[PDB]
Amino acid sequence: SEQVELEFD
Amino acid sequence: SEQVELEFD
Amino acid sequence: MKFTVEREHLLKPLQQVSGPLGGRPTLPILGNLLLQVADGTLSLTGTDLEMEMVARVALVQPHEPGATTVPARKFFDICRGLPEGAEIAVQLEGERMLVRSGRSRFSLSTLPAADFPNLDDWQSEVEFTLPQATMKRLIEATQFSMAHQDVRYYLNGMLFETEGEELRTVATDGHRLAVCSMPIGQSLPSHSVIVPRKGVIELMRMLDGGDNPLRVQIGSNNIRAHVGDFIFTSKLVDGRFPDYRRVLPKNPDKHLEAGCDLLKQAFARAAILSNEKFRGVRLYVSENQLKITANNPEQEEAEEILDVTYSGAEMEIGFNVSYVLDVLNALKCENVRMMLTDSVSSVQIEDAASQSAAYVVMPMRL
Amino acid sequence: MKFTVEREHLLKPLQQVSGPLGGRPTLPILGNLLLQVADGTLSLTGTDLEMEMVARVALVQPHEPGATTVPARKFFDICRGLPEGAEIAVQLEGERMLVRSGRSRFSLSTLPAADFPNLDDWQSEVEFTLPQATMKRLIEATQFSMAHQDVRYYLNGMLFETEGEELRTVATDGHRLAVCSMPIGQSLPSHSVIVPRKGVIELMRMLDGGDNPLRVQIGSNNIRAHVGDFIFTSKLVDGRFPDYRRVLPKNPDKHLEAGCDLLKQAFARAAILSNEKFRGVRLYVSENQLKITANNPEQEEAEEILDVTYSGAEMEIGFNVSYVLDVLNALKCENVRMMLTDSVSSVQIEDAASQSAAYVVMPMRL
Ligand SMILES: *C(=O)c1ccc(-c2c3ccc(=[N+](C)C)cc-3oc3cc(N(C)C)ccc23)c(C(=O)[O-])c1
Ligand SMILES: *C(=O)c1ccc(-c2c3ccc(=[N+](C)C)cc-3oc3cc(N(C)C)ccc23)c(C(=O)[O-])c1
Repeated sequence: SEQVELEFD
Repeated sequence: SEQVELEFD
Repeated sequence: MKFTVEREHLLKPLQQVSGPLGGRPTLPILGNLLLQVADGTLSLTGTDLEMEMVARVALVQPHEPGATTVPARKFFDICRGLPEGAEIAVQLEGERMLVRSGRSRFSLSTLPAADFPNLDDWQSEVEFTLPQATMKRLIEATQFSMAHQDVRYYLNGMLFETEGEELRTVATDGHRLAVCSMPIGQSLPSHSVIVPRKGVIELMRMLDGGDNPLRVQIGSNNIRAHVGDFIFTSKLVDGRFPDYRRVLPKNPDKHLEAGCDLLKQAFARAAILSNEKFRGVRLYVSENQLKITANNPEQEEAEEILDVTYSGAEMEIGFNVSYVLDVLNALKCENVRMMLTDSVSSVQIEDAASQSAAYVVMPMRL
Repeated sequence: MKFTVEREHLLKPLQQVSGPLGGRPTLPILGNLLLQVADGTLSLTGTDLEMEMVARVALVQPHEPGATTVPARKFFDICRGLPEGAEIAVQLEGERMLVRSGRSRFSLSTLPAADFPNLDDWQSEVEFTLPQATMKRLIEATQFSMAHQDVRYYLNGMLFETEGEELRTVATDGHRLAVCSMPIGQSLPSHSVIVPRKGVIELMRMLDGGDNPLRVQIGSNNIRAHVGDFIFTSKLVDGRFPDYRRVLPKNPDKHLEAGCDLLKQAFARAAILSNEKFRGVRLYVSENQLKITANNPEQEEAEEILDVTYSGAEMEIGFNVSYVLDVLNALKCENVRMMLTDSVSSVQIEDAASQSAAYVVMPMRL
């Protein structure tokens, strides 16, 4: 994805 | 007409 | 084409010439500004095919002749976004124009200067000069009465009329009219032209420092205004503009005078409970008293009573409150005078202390 | 019901309680304010079913008990439209509420006070007090990072968390996060609740008393804030709010520090030539130097070079420039610090002179 998503684990 | 029109003619 | 100009010498010009544009042009080229360097001068031009705004900027730093067109909004934002005092170097390189200031660099897409649409040449038939403050007053006093998208094209603009030593403006939308005249101090031939509304607004907006004089040239199909280092040219609107003298009430038998602020505020409060779409309010005039009422579909009602100076028979007359407020807001004065006849005839409103401007508002039946 | 109060004592209350009103809801009663007169007090309530704003106005002039609901916008406009220092008399008469001031009279349509929707009763589990300025800082520092209409409901709000003697707010939309913590000098039990987005804004808007104390009460499903003579209550959002600690970069091997203004202005100018919808910009970090680049579909490019303090391996990393600018705009400080790891991992940003607030922004693959 062009925008990386926050990884809350 | 509720609003009267200006009469120039 | 190359030039280097201080940010502060480019900002106003860029903002001004971008006036006729819209950010959402119907044609790519109309979204660009034509830049031309020649004989120590940088010329900037913006257009919408109906009118054009040109700015001339003296080039005191080294430069090279040439021309091109670049996106107006982007170029303006770049210059405006640079720090105060920044030196803006520009260099044309074919399909792109480079811009550099400090270590801030940009490349804008261009379109051939030959593709830029310019108005056809014309000849001036009338010419006069006046203080910007005067032209600004003439326009601001009447512009709100211009029609917007009326099938009667000649109403979607403002009449500029010269007579004797006076310049007069007239605007009307069939429901209300505004007229203002001011002495120019020079003998002029009787002439009359209609400036398209978009052009009126653009002109009004180029009038900043009341001091500097304004030079106006009127042709058979164009009008041009020279303001400082700016030159505005617009096509004219065809058609027979109505004669304001014919809507002015004749032999008004009813006269009212009242404080402008009190009147305005009373109409403003009453408007709150007027029909959101039709905005009708009723005026009841009687012995030195004015009663303003308004009601809406929810059966809510407002009533304002004011002490006024009134002479004539008692009467009820309706009005679109927005039209009345427009006049009162345009009249930034102490007292207002109203001249009436019957319940369905024109009402003339003016500053009780000045006849330079006059307003006519047709009532509503109710 | 009857009361008479000075305009200046009614203006702010009316403006504040109208806050939760959409201004065009699909429910007539929700467009009204509940007015209640009892024991020397006029109470005004506005609601949108999820939250309510209550204002209490002492009644020093004669009055009579009772209650009703009237159109919020119209009543406010009428009161604000009256002259400064005006005395506003109100008298309920069935399906209409009359309003009189001087010779300005109004009649508003009412709806039964019994029809007014009130939130259900609840019990407070935790409460503390703090300066309005502190709560205001906590919200303003993070509110821009809340999600808007995410399917993940818990993100469409702000986490309010008490721990030790600190109150912390956290907001995130999955792309960026903001966290702020402030000590309040009161031993507090560990707790966390999510305040609905609209509720966060309404709360932020009732804060204007600077050092004036704010009282907060948190229940299992509601939060309440007592601000002077205003009481704001909102339902809470269910769900597990993410743990900000988990998105903070671990063992950052790259660190950058630069002036906030210069950084902000450089990103601002570069943004001009970034994709209008994706807003991507590229950052290149090298020894004491930052290069920011941007390009759009028209092949236009912007490049900014800045002197910065940078330690770590050279690297290129992409970002949505609006997210970066939001952070820089929220920080009202001299220098900013950035901690990074790799090109596709979290980047932490903060005021180089304060750790009270921290921001995390996820890059974009460019
Ligand atoms: C979003 O636009 C996007 C993000 C990442 C990638 C991508 C990969 C995604 C998922 C993977 N696994 C589940 C194993 C591996 C990926 O490997 C990649 C390798 C490269 N190289 C070597 C240049 C680039 C991108 C990815 C994609 C994608 O479309 O590949 C898209
Ligand atoms: C607009 O809504 C509107 C304006 C006027 C009238 C109206 C008349 C219109 C045209 C007429 N002629 C061409 C002869 C005569 C009219 O007479 C009227 C008489 C009254 N009375 C006696 C209360 C009221 C209105 C008119 C109308 C309309 O619909 O009648 C509408």
